[PDB]
Amino acid sequence: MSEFTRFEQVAVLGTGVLGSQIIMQAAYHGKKVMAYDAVPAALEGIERRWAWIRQGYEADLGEGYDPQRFDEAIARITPTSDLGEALADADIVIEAVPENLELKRKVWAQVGELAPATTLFATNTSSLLPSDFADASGHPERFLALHYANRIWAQNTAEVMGTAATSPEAVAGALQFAEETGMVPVHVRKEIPGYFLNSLLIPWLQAGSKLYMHGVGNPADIDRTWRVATGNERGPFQTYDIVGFHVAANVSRNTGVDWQLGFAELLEKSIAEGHSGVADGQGFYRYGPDGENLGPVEDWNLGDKDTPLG
Amino acid sequence: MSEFTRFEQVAVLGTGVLGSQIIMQAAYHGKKVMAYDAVPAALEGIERRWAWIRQGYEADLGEGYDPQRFDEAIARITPTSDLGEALADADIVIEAVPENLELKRKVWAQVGELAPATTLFATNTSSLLPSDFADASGHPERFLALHYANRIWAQNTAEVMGTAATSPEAVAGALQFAEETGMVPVHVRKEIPGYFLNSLLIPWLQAGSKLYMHGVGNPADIDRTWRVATGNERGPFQTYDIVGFHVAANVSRNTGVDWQLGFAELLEKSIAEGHSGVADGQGFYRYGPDGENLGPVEDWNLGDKDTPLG
Repeated sequence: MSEFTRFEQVAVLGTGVLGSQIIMQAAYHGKKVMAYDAVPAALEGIERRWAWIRQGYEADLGEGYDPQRFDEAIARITPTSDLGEALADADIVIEAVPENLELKRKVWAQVGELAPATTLFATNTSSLLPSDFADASGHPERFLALHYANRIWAQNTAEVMGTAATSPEAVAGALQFAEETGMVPVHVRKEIPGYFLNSLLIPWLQAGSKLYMHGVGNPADIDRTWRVATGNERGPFQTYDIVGFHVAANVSRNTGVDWQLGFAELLEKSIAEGHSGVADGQGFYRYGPDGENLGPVEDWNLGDKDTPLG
Repeated sequence: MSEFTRFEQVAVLGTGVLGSQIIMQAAYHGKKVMAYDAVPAALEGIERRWAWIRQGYEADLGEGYDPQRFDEAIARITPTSDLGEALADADIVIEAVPENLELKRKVWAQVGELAPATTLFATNTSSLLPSDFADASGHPERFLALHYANRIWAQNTAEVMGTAATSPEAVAGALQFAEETGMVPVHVRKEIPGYFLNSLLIPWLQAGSKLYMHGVGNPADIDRTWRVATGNERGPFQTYDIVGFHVAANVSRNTGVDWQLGFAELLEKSIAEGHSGVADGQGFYRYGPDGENLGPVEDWNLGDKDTPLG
């Protein structure tokens, strides 16, 4: 029989903010990586992203971060705009291209035609159902979702979710890959939109931002209540800061709900001021170079206004 | 003018699970407490609650637990079945009686007639809107809600939520009272059913148990994913263990949703075996005498079954 147990060569499709984190995560664990992107400009300035991840790593991993390891990881990364080359020796493909269905189908048709028959196919999608484009690959039995969070070095969940077609060997292989790349692997046993992480996070974040937008409390009040009453360390607005404002704005905008559109507008105004989250050192909270919380940003607070808008 | 700035005498209405916890919170912080109950058995067996509260204090407060202080706190509590005696010198009344609207209104009518004109009125309701029975006290301007969590010595949040009639001075007094009884006080600036805590908790726990009941993952997988990805220490099922299966099964039955009924029926089976959560040392997880988590309990795990019922 056939069973994906060897993961020495990795192909990652797309070199964006998540793509590059995924690439570095595999490279930093001693795996050769073809960093594929169709846009040459993105390839050319990829050193920018190794430096940013590098500063993320050091500030969060403490002693798990070895600058010699990071350089060897960089040296194991081969950027390329040739799909055939990216796939030629690939044991696993991790597609992380934009969340547009027609773009997924087109890239996956090419991957199924170019990649070896023994290659595990994985998508990182957060906004589409994997079974909605698994057929475009030509091999849905080897096709699953492998889902990450943000700043994956620190928040190293890997959620493996097959479709109805995905073989158990494929599920096991993807969970093995996650284990070999420093991740905490979990098996999402049915195909659902939000996996585990986003199924919990979306209702929680929504409720948090609803209380703020309706003038019921300040971000720090909501987070503190959550921390103290549940014994947790990070509440909704500390979590927004880690998710980052760009992704949070889009989600909030895609709801269609007025009050969530207001929330998105406030996040975008703060993106404009250079304050999009922990990656800028400021969002709802102020952060140092360590990533430590230096306290809440008071300009969010309601004061005596009814709501953040009025 | 009027401003509730002295809290020496406390009346707590109801000596149940939460009521007794509120009674001990105040007395442990140097306040005389009249512990009122119309049920003679609750009063005669009230030392049971002190001993159950004592164990929790010790297991969670660590160095903040002083057995001599606990004794002086017990000696400051006066169990009584005379409402008039309970209220006679009361600076604040905290009503902790069952969540029945008619019973609320009747109790608060008696309180409004018997209490001093300077007494602050607070309810701890979790399932009713305070303005639905505020008028029954006759004095809605000094009537607000003061909302606790479970095991309040460790989960020491206090949410102060006025109605539209609540005066600011009453809000300030409720917040000062919480400050003087060892809580983290927050102001819920608009009357809403879920305060901060329950507003965030209910959709979170709902999504948690919905994943498990539909066979998408095991309790430990869902909690682990939440912990690692969000940087937190307690997932939804660690939280169910703390909230306790009795409350959890009730809120699940209250929705009327079939799968939540099934979840409640599983919680109730586990109650029958002596595993209702942390108070028993076991629920979704096993615990020690100190409250340490010793691992998930395997019986909830899906194994090869499609859902926890099949």
